Amino acid sequence: HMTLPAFKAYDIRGRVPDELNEDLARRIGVALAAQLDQGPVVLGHDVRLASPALQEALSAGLRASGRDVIDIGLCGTEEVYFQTDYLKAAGGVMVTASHNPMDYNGMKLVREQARPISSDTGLFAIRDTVAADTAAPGEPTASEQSRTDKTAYLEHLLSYVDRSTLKPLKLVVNAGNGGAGLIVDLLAPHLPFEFVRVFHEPDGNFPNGIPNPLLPENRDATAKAVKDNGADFGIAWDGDFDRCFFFDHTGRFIEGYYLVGLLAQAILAKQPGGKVVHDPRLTWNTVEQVEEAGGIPVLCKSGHAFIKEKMRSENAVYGGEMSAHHYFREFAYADSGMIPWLLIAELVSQSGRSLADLVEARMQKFPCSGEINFKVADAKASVARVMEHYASLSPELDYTDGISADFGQWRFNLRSSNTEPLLRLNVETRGDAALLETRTQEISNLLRG
Ligand SMILES: O=P(O)(O)C[C@H]1O[C@H](CO)[C@@H](O)[C@H](O)[C@@H]1F
Ligand SMILES: [Mg+2]
Repeated sequence: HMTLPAFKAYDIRGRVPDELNEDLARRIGVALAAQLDQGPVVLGHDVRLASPALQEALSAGLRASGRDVIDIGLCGTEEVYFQTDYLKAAGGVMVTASHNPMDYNGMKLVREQARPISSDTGLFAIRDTVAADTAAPGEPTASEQSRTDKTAYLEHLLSYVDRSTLKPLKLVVNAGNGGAGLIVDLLAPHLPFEFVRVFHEPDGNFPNGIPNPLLPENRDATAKAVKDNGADFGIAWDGDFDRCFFFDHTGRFIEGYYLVGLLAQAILAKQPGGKVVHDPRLTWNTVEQVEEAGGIPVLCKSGHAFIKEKMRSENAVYGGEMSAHHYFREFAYADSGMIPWLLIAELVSQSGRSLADLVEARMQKFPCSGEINFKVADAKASVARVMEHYASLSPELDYTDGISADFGQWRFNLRSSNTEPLLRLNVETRGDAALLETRTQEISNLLRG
């Protein structure tokens, strides 16, 4: 190691204790106080066993540096965003391991208005300060307040729907033993739905596996609950529930791409003429649904930091990525795993259409490969092999995010990830499932060549 490995492009992410530990966390608290504007700092943590001790150590460093700390307790990542913005805090840290293994933990850090702190926007500056900090730990000169009250947060979630138009839908909810079920249970007295709770209790030992609804084994536990109970649809979250995943009444998991266009229609029904931000991986369906609903689609590099700053600069009401991230202007421009399914339940209620029928024609019109990852020996040479092969067809190329190639009736995007050393492929066609398969396989053989 020449730099601390735990400092990634968007967050802190490491194995405990050799990459992340209480001493590093206290130092991160100290260094964070130097980076922020004036004001207190919001702290919350996910269900992982070692997360509270990491939070305390962060608090001690912050308070040794004269920063008041607001402990919002066990929460979702979105509650740190919301409370940071709502309480007008100088910043906030969520202690969350996402879905890294049991010996891993991490942190996501924000400044004022829950604006992200990323490698090029202060995270590496913090890393460097932490790397050179051999000062003795100081003693606390500021106080910690514990603010468990979620009333403003819950009231804010409910303001996105017209509760008198909601029908008593039967919804499977799968927290994966993460944190989402505690918010579900607080929302439920204000909602008419019948909840079928699966893997509902928070448990950092994760008896049913680490929360990841994308893994087919975890996917199926929600699907089975929906089919067996005749639920209208199902929702599963990751551990810190800033990501949500939808299953229609047939148990079929809905590919995240189609939720962007769906949520944009939902939002644009109340906010006419608004702008919608989306990523370049999959586009054609979103552009059409947004335009069809009176909205303005705004193409943006994928990544939550790019999406957010593009949303701010354009006053976009909603931003959506195909990878289960949905951002809402009214929500500090931050992502939420809760707003999306409230908006979907409202849409099903008002329209009388199943979730399946709301997306069926879209999925037939713009079939997509899903995101396919490639670990190759030479990413640059592999990309070149793909572009060389297709050059004679003269595709329209865009480099907003890696390479986007539009051939008319099909297109692809091919990116390197900013969180993993991989190539990520996405293909879509204009209503052609055969073309989608032959092109996807063609590109795959090229990448694996
Ligand atoms: O590995 P990628 O594709 O570089 C980054 C991933 O994590 C980011 C932040 O959470 C997301 O905004 C993004 O859409 C994706 F899922
Ligand atoms: Mg998450």
